[PDB]
Amino acid sequence: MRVKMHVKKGDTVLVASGKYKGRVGKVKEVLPKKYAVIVEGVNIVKKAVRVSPKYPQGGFIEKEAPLHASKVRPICPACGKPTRVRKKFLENGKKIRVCAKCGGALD
Amino acid sequence: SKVCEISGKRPIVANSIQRRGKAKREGGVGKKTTGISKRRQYPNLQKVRVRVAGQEITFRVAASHIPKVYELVERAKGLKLEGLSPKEIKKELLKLL
Amino acid sequence: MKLSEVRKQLEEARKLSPVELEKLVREKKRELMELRFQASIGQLSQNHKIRDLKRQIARLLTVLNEKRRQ
Amino acid sequence: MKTAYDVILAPVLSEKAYAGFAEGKYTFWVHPKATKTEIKNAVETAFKVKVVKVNTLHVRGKKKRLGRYLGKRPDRKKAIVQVAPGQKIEALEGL
RNA sequence: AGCCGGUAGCGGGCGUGGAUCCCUGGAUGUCCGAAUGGGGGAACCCGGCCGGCGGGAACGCCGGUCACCGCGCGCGCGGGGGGAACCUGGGGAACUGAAACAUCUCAGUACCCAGAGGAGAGGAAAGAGAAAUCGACUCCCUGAGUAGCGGCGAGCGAAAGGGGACCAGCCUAAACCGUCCGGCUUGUCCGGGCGGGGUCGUGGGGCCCUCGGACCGAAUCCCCAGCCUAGCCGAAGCUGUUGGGAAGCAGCGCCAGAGAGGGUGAAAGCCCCGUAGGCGAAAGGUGGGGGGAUAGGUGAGGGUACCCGAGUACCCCGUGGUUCGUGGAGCCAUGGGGGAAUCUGGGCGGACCACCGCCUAAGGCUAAGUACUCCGGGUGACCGAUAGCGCACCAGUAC
RNA sequence: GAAUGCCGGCAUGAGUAACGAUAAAGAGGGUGAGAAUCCCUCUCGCCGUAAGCCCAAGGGUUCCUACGCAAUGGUCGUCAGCGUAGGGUUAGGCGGGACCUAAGGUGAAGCCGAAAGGCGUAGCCGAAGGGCAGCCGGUUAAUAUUCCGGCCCUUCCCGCAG
RNA sequence: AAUCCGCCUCCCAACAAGCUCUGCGUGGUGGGGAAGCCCGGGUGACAACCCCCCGAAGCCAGGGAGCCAAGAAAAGCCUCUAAGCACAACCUGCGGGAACCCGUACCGCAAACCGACACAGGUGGGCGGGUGCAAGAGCACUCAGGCGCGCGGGAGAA
Ligand SMILES: [Mg+2]
Ligand SMILES: [Mg+2]
Ligand SMILES: [Mg+2]
Ligand SMILES: [Mg+2]
Ligand SMILES: [Mg+2]
Ligand SMILES: [Mg+2]
Ligand SMILES: [Mg+2]
Ligand SMILES: [Mg+2]
Ligand SMILES: [Mg+2]
Ligand SMILES: [Mg+2]
Ligand SMILES: [Mg+2]
Ligand SMILES: [Mg+2]
Ligand SMILES: [Mg+2]
Ligand SMILES: [Mg+2]
Ligand SMILES: [Mg+2]
Ligand SMILES: [Mg+2]
Ligand SMILES: [Mg+2]
Ligand SMILES: [Mg+2]
Ligand SMILES: [Mg+2]
Ligand SMILES: [Mg+2]
Ligand SMILES: [Mg+2]
Ligand SMILES: [Mg+2]
Ligand SMILES: [Mg+2]
Ligand SMILES: [Mg+2]
Ligand SMILES: [Mg+2]
Ligand SMILES: [Mg+2]
Ligand SMILES: [Mg+2]
Ligand SMILES: [Mg+2]
Ligand SMILES: [Mg+2]
Ligand SMILES: [Mg+2]
Ligand SMILES: [Mg+2]
Ligand SMILES: [Mg+2]
Ligand SMILES: [Mg+2]
Ligand SMILES: [Mg+2]
Ligand SMILES: [Mg+2]
Ligand SMILES: [Mg+2]
Ligand SMILES: [Mg+2]
Ligand SMILES: [Mg+2]
Ligand SMILES: [Mg+2]
Ligand SMILES: [Mg+2]
Ligand SMILES: [Mg+2]
Ligand SMILES: [Mg+2]
Ligand SMILES: [Mg+2]
Ligand SMILES: [Mg+2]
Ligand SMILES: [Mg+2]
Ligand SMILES: [Mg+2]
Ligand SMILES: [Mg+2]
Ligand SMILES: [Mg+2]
Ligand SMILES: [Mg+2]
Ligand SMILES: [Mg+2]
Ligand SMILES: [Mg+2]
Ligand SMILES: [Mg+2]
Ligand SMILES: [Mg+2]
Ligand SMILES: [Mg+2]
Ligand SMILES: [Mg+2]
Ligand SMILES: [Mg+2]
Ligand SMILES: [Mg+2]
Ligand SMILES: [Mg+2]
Ligand SMILES: [Mg+2]
Ligand SMILES: [Mg+2]
Ligand SMILES: [Mg+2]
Ligand SMILES: [Mg+2]
Ligand SMILES: [Mg+2]
Ligand SMILES: [Mg+2]
Ligand SMILES: [Mg+2]
Ligand SMILES: [Mg+2]
Ligand SMILES: [Mg+2]
Ligand SMILES: [Mg+2]
Ligand SMILES: [Mg+2]
Ligand SMILES: [Mg+2]
Ligand SMILES: [Mg+2]
Ligand SMILES: [Mg+2]
Ligand SMILES: [Mg+2]
Ligand SMILES: [Mg+2]
Ligand SMILES: [Mg+2]
Ligand SMILES: [Mg+2]
Ligand SMILES: [Mg+2]
Ligand SMILES: [Mg+2]
Ligand SMILES: [Mg+2]
Ligand SMILES: [Mg+2]
Ligand SMILES: [Mg+2]
Ligand SMILES: [Mg+2]
Ligand SMILES: [Mg+2]
Ligand SMILES: [Mg+2]
Ligand SMILES: [Mg+2]
Ligand SMILES: [Mg+2]
Ligand SMILES: [Mg+2]
Ligand SMILES: [Mg+2]
Ligand SMILES: [Mg+2]
Ligand SMILES: [Mg+2]
Ligand SMILES: [Mg+2]
Ligand SMILES: [Mg+2]
Ligand SMILES: [Mg+2]
Ligand SMILES: [Mg+2]
Ligand SMILES: [Mg+2]
Ligand SMILES: [Mg+2]
Ligand SMILES: [Mg+2]
Ligand SMILES: [Mg+2]
Ligand SMILES: [Mg+2]
Ligand SMILES: [Mg+2]
Ligand SMILES: [Mg+2]
Ligand SMILES: [Mg+2]
Ligand SMILES: [Mg+2]
Ligand SMILES: [Mg+2]
Ligand SMILES: [Mg+2]
Ligand SMILES: [Mg+2]
Ligand SMILES: [Mg+2]
Ligand SMILES: [Mg+2]
Ligand SMILES: [Mg+2]
Ligand SMILES: [Mg+2]
Ligand SMILES: [Mg+2]
Ligand SMILES: [Mg+2]
Ligand SMILES: [Mg+2]
Ligand SMILES: [Mg+2]
Ligand SMILES: [Mg+2]
Ligand SMILES: [Mg+2]
Ligand SMILES: [Mg+2]
Ligand SMILES: [Mg+2]
Ligand SMILES: [Mg+2]
Ligand SMILES: [Mg+2]
Ligand SMILES: [Mg+2]
Ligand SMILES: [Mg+2]
Ligand SMILES: [Mg+2]
Ligand SMILES: [Mg+2]
Ligand SMILES: [Mg+2]
Ligand SMILES: [Mg+2]
Ligand SMILES: [Mg+2]
Ligand SMILES: [Mg+2]
Ligand SMILES: [Mg+2]
Ligand SMILES: [Mg+2]
Ligand SMILES: [Mg+2]
Ligand SMILES: [Mg+2]
Ligand SMILES: [Mg+2]
Ligand SMILES: [Mg+2]
Ligand SMILES: [Mg+2]
Ligand SMILES: [Mg+2]
Ligand SMILES: [Mg+2]
Ligand SMILES: [Mg+2]
Ligand SMILES: [Mg+2]
Ligand SMILES: [Mg+2]
Ligand SMILES: [Mg+2]
Ligand SMILES: [Mg+2]
Ligand SMILES: [Mg+2]
Ligand SMILES: [Mg+2]
Ligand SMILES: [Mg+2]
Ligand SMILES: [Mg+2]
Ligand SMILES: [Mg+2]
Ligand SMILES: [Mg+2]
Ligand SMILES: [Mg+2]
Ligand SMILES: [Mg+2]
Ligand SMILES: [Mg+2]
Ligand SMILES: [Mg+2]
Ligand SMILES: [Mg+2]
Ligand SMILES: [Mg+2]
Ligand SMILES: [Mg+2]
Ligand SMILES: [Mg+2]
Ligand SMILES: [Mg+2]
Ligand SMILES: [Mg+2]
Ligand SMILES: [Mg+2]
Ligand SMILES: [Mg+2]
Ligand SMILES: [Mg+2]
Ligand SMILES: [Mg+2]
Ligand SMILES: [Mg+2]
Ligand SMILES: [Mg+2]
Ligand SMILES: [Mg+2]
Ligand SMILES: [Mg+2]
Ligand SMILES: [Mg+2]
Ligand SMILES: [Mg+2]
Ligand SMILES: [Mg+2]
Ligand SMILES: [Mg+2]
Ligand SMILES: [Mg+2]
Ligand SMILES: [Mg+2]
Ligand SMILES: [Mg+2]
Ligand SMILES: [Mg+2]
Ligand SMILES: [Mg+2]
Ligand SMILES: [Mg+2]
Ligand SMILES: [Mg+2]
Ligand SMILES: [Mg+2]
Ligand SMILES: [Mg+2]
Ligand SMILES: [Mg+2]
Ligand SMILES: [Mg+2]
Ligand SMILES: [Mg+2]
Ligand SMILES: [Mg+2]
Ligand SMILES: [Mg+2]
Ligand SMILES: [Mg+2]
Ligand SMILES: [Mg+2]
Ligand SMILES: [Mg+2]
Ligand SMILES: [Mg+2]
Ligand SMILES: [Mg+2]
Ligand SMILES: [Mg+2]
Ligand SMILES: [Mg+2]
Ligand SMILES: [Mg+2]
Ligand SMILES: [Mg+2]
Ligand SMILES: [Mg+2]
Ligand SMILES: [Mg+2]
Ligand SMILES: [Mg+2]
Ligand SMILES: [Mg+2]
Ligand SMILES: [Mg+2]
Ligand SMILES: [Mg+2]
Ligand SMILES: [Mg+2]
Ligand SMILES: [Mg+2]
Ligand SMILES: [Mg+2]
Ligand SMILES: [Mg+2]
Ligand SMILES: [Mg+2]
Ligand SMILES: [Mg+2]
Ligand SMILES: [Mg+2]
Ligand SMILES: [Mg+2]
Ligand SMILES: [Mg+2]
Ligand SMILES: [Mg+2]
Ligand SMILES: [Mg+2]
Ligand SMILES: [Mg+2]
Ligand SMILES: [Mg+2]
Ligand SMILES: [Mg+2]
Ligand SMILES: [Mg+2]
Ligand SMILES: [Mg+2]
Ligand SMILES: [Mg+2]
Ligand SMILES: [Mg+2]
Ligand SMILES: [Mg+2]
Ligand SMILES: [Mg+2]
Ligand SMILES: [Mg+2]
Ligand SMILES: [Mg+2]
Ligand SMILES: [Mg+2]
Ligand SMILES: [Zn+2]
Repeated sequence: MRVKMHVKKGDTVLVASGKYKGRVGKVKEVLPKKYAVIVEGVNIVKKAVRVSPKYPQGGFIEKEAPLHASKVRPICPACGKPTRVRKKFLENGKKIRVCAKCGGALD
Repeated sequence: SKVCEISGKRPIVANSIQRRGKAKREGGVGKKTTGISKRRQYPNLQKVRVRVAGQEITFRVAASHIPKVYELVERAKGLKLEGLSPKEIKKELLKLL
Repeated sequence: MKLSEVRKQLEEARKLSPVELEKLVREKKRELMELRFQASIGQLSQNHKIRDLKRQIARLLTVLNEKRRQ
Repeated sequence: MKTAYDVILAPVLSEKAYAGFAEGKYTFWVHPKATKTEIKNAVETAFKVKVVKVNTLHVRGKKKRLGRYLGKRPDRKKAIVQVAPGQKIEALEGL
């Protein structure tokens, strides 16, 4: 019915694995269909561009490449630690993501 | 060659069994079957034309149920049949079956 | 169209009479043609407006059918 | 609901169709099932003119392909309407 | 919390004032198709009637309606066509086997047709058949390759009984009574409706006396639980190191009603999707379970001999079914001819007769246990792109 | 490892046969990366009861224009019935339908058949037959009895007069 | 049913005329218009547009004669009347309005149709000029128009 994403634009996440493991950054975009996230200044690649109106002088540009969403862990705005997410039901009675280490909302 | 309108008798399939030889009960060696082939047995259908409520009604009926047509006419005397077409009259007669 | 504008469109529509809905649909189908004509000569950069009007017309006719259905 | 604007789809954009404006002949893409009598009314109520003559012809869609996939463009129908002496359709006068 | 299908792009938009997306219901739904106003070479063409639109009468468009057949007092209801197998009925081969072939086999199979439905058929003894017996029907095991059948060749092949699955029994016809209708040959008349009554084999029922005046309960209807059609919560890991990458190796931990499994840059219980264990429906479907209505259900003797399904039983002729191929050939079915009786009547127990028993024909219905797999799911000492479906891919396509 | 096995791949024959009518070519100029093969001009030959023109079948965009040349074209290709794209088919009078009937087909009534179905006067359907009102010229890259021009005509509706 | 048609009789008429319909000619009017040399178009050009001859298998046509094998139907059309209706209706003239659907490109004896091919095969109807040869749709050449057949260049054996 829908792809389960434990992370969203643009909370702050730890990149827990890969060349950029340990890195922290905001989530620029989420791409459920590839089950992937874009994280700021993480997974940078050199992309060739043609001499064009968009890119006069041409050459290369830098791009953030998607990250498999499982490689990424949200950082708790409360206790400032990387955490798994839990669901909590409010009085509202809406449901929210909350940190597993402490109990703070992640939104 | 068809169906009895009264009884619903219809053609049936039967074998025609050709036999040679002397039956055992007559001291013979026994009966031998020299051929079996399908054929049909027909009801003995005939036309019965009958006057009912001033209109001519005809039934196609196996001879066995010829007297049945008359029973229907007799029982028909309690029916409002005047003015009706032969088809409707027939339908009414058959209803009484 | 914005969700809020859709909500409002249906509210106002449901207050209109069958006769007013017909007149309105007629005018919106006229505007649709005008949009088609513009898109045809490459003078409609806001091409999303075509789909929008089409769905408005559908919403209008849906309510028209609502009114007449009882 | 059926309106004149369901009948008249688009103007025909071509050097042949433009050549007609001079003598008051305007050429439209119309709904393929639309009648000459129907188109006359539709053009008249849409553009406020008087239609004196209507010519129609069906235009078969061209067969086309993207790589392996053979297909057809939709069939169309076009109408040439003659407006009354001195009248004009400014929408098409355009150009 | 993203989104405007596969699908990026151009050019433009939408979403926490809850979008995209998923489920349910509704709306719209050109034309053809049973196709049904009529015609037709399917997807086109041409009309009647009513109402509307345009200047509109000619012309055209929009809405409504108009086929035929069956049943029921012009109008109502129903029918038509489709569905992978499965089912029942009406018809029904041949190769082949018999080491030739004709009876026989294949086989009541393949196939054609009609019909049915989520099943269908069958079903409440005119049964079985030897037990002083059993007790509707269906289905599985068995009985049993027995009994038998058979150019007594090739081959074919039961049933009772026993063990199980399921379990359920009802409605009529006739006697007699009431009423309405019509026939004409006037009544204690005959006939056709409808209602009451009645439903059985220890025979039952009717009628007439005579004694006696609440419990059962649906297979129908109502409510409900439960289920299906979307979903939701869900424990516990960090560091170093090699490496493009760790989940490998090392150190120190932790969860476990969860160590099924799939992912993540390599080999991860603790990163992700999940798993164990739990949670969930406003709407529609289902509801065989629970609750409740309703229909229906019910004595005893005594006398009377009124009734107890007709072109039927029964006999003969022709044939089918059964294990039974004419055989001593019954039973069940019936195309032809003849042709009864109402319980002191009738059918059966393998010619026939006697005795002794069994059973109640010629009206109808009836869940469940059984079959199948288009569809959804689960699982393989199943396949892994010449395999596995003909198709992993835009295939019943190209050709 | 064999089944003239099956599917696929690739060899041999072999730079071989052949390149599809013996109507036939030559030169100059142009285009272009490239020219016997495309365009233009001159010369030559071939058809001319056709190898020319028009119509009906059938085919279905092959038409016109621009841009192309990997494949298709029996060579070549700058060309093309090929690739991409845009354009192009205009009717009261032409053809068919809103008219008729032919064989035949269907089929009220009706008849027959195990089922499916077979027939069947009328009616209906059925044409390249009957019937019915447009000729000449001009115009487009591409349609023309259709657009335009001139001169004619038909039916239906309504009205007026007789 | 009929005043129509058929049959009988009488009276005028009759290779006549008349009435009607078609073909061809003319006809207000609208068009077209060559070679040639000029870059499909301009000019030629104010183009001319006349006479004679030949002449259809086509037209008048539903013509004529002969023959035996004896040669569709139905509608349109006309006439007759029936219900009806005779303020209607139909007929003639005139006027205004109205006049829908589908086809129309292109190939079409062929490289676009049937033959697996741009295939020496097959494909129904019409036009098919001129000169000469007795005629002709034959034959030879040639007009208009269309082509040289989608591998070539050499060589000069069997
Ligand atoms: Mg979720
Ligand atoms: Mg890691
Ligand atoms: Mg680190
Ligand atoms: Mg919520
Ligand atoms: Mg016999
Ligand atoms: Mg004997
Ligand atoms: Mg003896
Ligand atoms: Mg024998
Ligand atoms: Mg007879
Ligand atoms: Mg008789
Ligand atoms: Mg008999
Ligand atoms: Mg008899
Ligand atoms: Mg919406
Ligand atoms: Mg609509
Ligand atoms: Mg032009
Ligand atoms: Mg209109
Ligand atoms: Mg047209
Ligand atoms: Mg398309
Ligand atoms: Mg898209
Ligand atoms: Mg963009
Ligand atoms: Mg909500
Ligand atoms: Mg829906
Ligand atoms: Mg439509
Ligand atoms: Mg339809
Ligand atoms: Mg129809
Ligand atoms: Mg029909
Ligand atoms: Mg009307
Ligand atoms: Mg108007
Ligand atoms: Mg009108
Ligand atoms: Mg209509
Ligand atoms: Mg209609
Ligand atoms: Mg049927
Ligand atoms: Mg059915
Ligand atoms: Mg059977
Ligand atoms: Mg049957
Ligand atoms: Mg049979
Ligand atoms: Mg069968
Ligand atoms: Mg046979
Ligand atoms: Mg045999
Ligand atoms: Mg065999
Ligand atoms: Mg065998
Ligand atoms: Mg054998
Ligand atoms: Mg044999
Ligand atoms: Mg043998
Ligand atoms: Mg033999
Ligand atoms: Mg045999
Ligand atoms: Mg058999
Ligand atoms: Mg089978
Ligand atoms: Mg069926
Ligand atoms: Mg079941
Ligand atoms: Mg049943
Ligand atoms: Mg019983
Ligand atoms: Mg034993
Ligand atoms: Mg057998
Ligand atoms: Mg048993
Ligand atoms: Mg048992
Ligand atoms: Mg069980
Ligand atoms: Mg029981
Ligand atoms: Mg009476
Ligand atoms: Mg009686
Ligand atoms: Mg009585
Ligand atoms: Mg009575
Ligand atoms: Mg008794
Ligand atoms: Mg019951
Ligand atoms: Mg979870
Ligand atoms: Mg977890
Ligand atoms: Mg490595
Ligand atoms: Mg490293
Ligand atoms: Mg690590
Ligand atoms: Mg470890
Ligand atoms: Mg487990
Ligand atoms: Mg595992
Ligand atoms: Mg795993
Ligand atoms: Mg491991
Ligand atoms: Mg492993
Ligand atoms: Mg794992
Ligand atoms: Mg569970
Ligand atoms: Mg669960
Ligand atoms: Mg009782
Ligand atoms: Mg008693
Ligand atoms: Mg008695
Ligand atoms: Mg009985
Ligand atoms: Mg009876
Ligand atoms: Mg017998
Ligand atoms: Mg037998
Ligand atoms: Mg027998
Ligand atoms: Mg014997
Ligand atoms: Mg026997
Ligand atoms: Mg006996
Ligand atoms: Mg018998
Ligand atoms: Mg009999
Ligand atoms: Mg007895
Ligand atoms: Mg007796
Ligand atoms: Mg008996
Ligand atoms: Mg007997
Ligand atoms: Mg017995
Ligand atoms: Mg005995
Ligand atoms: Mg006895
Ligand atoms: Mg018994
Ligand atoms: Mg039954
Ligand atoms: Mg039950
Ligand atoms: Mg059942
Ligand atoms: Mg069952
Ligand atoms: Mg099953
Ligand atoms: Mg499955
Ligand atoms: Mg394997
Ligand atoms: Mg595997
Ligand atoms: Mg493969
Ligand atoms: Mg395969
Ligand atoms: Mg492989
Ligand atoms: Mg396969
Ligand atoms: Mg599949
Ligand atoms: Mg395959
Ligand atoms: Mg395949
Ligand atoms: Mg394919
Ligand atoms: Mg070997
Ligand atoms: Mg070989
Ligand atoms: Mg070989
Ligand atoms: Mg060999
Ligand atoms: Mg081989
Ligand atoms: Mg091999
Ligand atoms: Mg092979
Ligand atoms: Mg090979
Ligand atoms: Mg080699
Ligand atoms: Mg080779
Ligand atoms: Mg060589
Ligand atoms: Mg050689
Ligand atoms: Mg050689
Ligand atoms: Mg050679
Ligand atoms: Mg040759
Ligand atoms: Mg050659
Ligand atoms: Mg040159
Ligand atoms: Mg040159
Ligand atoms: Mg060249
Ligand atoms: Mg070249
Ligand atoms: Mg050239
Ligand atoms: Mg020549
Ligand atoms: Mg000549
Ligand atoms: Mg054509
Ligand atoms: Mg073709
Ligand atoms: Mg093409
Ligand atoms: Mg063209
Ligand atoms: Mg083209
Ligand atoms: Mg061309
Ligand atoms: Mg070019
Ligand atoms: Mg090429
Ligand atoms: Mg090339
Ligand atoms: Mg090339
Ligand atoms: Mg290319
Ligand atoms: Mg090639
Ligand atoms: Mg080539
Ligand atoms: Mg070739
Ligand atoms: Mg070039
Ligand atoms: Mg070409
Ligand atoms: Mg092209
Ligand atoms: Mg163009
Ligand atoms: Mg015209
Ligand atoms: Mg016509
Ligand atoms: Mg009409
Ligand atoms: Mg017609
Ligand atoms: Mg007709
Ligand atoms: Mg009939
Ligand atoms: Mg027929
Ligand atoms: Mg006929
Ligand atoms: Mg007709
Ligand atoms: Mg016709
Ligand atoms: Mg015709
Ligand atoms: Mg004709
Ligand atoms: Mg005509
Ligand atoms: Mg004319
Ligand atoms: Mg042309
Ligand atoms: Mg053109
Ligand atoms: Mg004109
Ligand atoms: Mg008058
Ligand atoms: Mg008379
Ligand atoms: Mg007279
Ligand atoms: Mg007269
Ligand atoms: Mg003239
Ligand atoms: Mg004249
Ligand atoms: Mg002049
Ligand atoms: Mg000139
Ligand atoms: Mg000139
Ligand atoms: Mg001049
Ligand atoms: Mg001059
Ligand atoms: Mg002069
Ligand atoms: Mg001649
Ligand atoms: Mg003559
Ligand atoms: Mg003769
Ligand atoms: Mg006729
Ligand atoms: Mg007629
Ligand atoms: Mg009168
Ligand atoms: Mg008159
Ligand atoms: Mg007029
Ligand atoms: Mg029409
Ligand atoms: Mg058209
Ligand atoms: Mg054309
Ligand atoms: Mg043409
Ligand atoms: Mg042409
Ligand atoms: Mg050609
Ligand atoms: Mg041509
Ligand atoms: Mg030829
Ligand atoms: Mg020809
Ligand atoms: Mg040609
Ligand atoms: Mg071809
Ligand atoms: Mg060809
Ligand atoms: Mg060639
Ligand atoms: Mg050829
Ligand atoms: Mg020929
Ligand atoms: Mg000529
Ligand atoms: Mg001559
Ligand atoms: Mg000569
Ligand atoms: Mg000569
Ligand atoms: Mg000549
Ligand atoms: Mg000759
Ligand atoms: Mg010649
Ligand atoms: Mg010659
Ligand atoms: Mg000449
Ligand atoms: Mg020439
Ligand atoms: Mg040549
Ligand atoms: Mg050649
Ligand atoms: Mg050449
Ligand atoms: Mg040489
Ligand atoms: Zn926290």
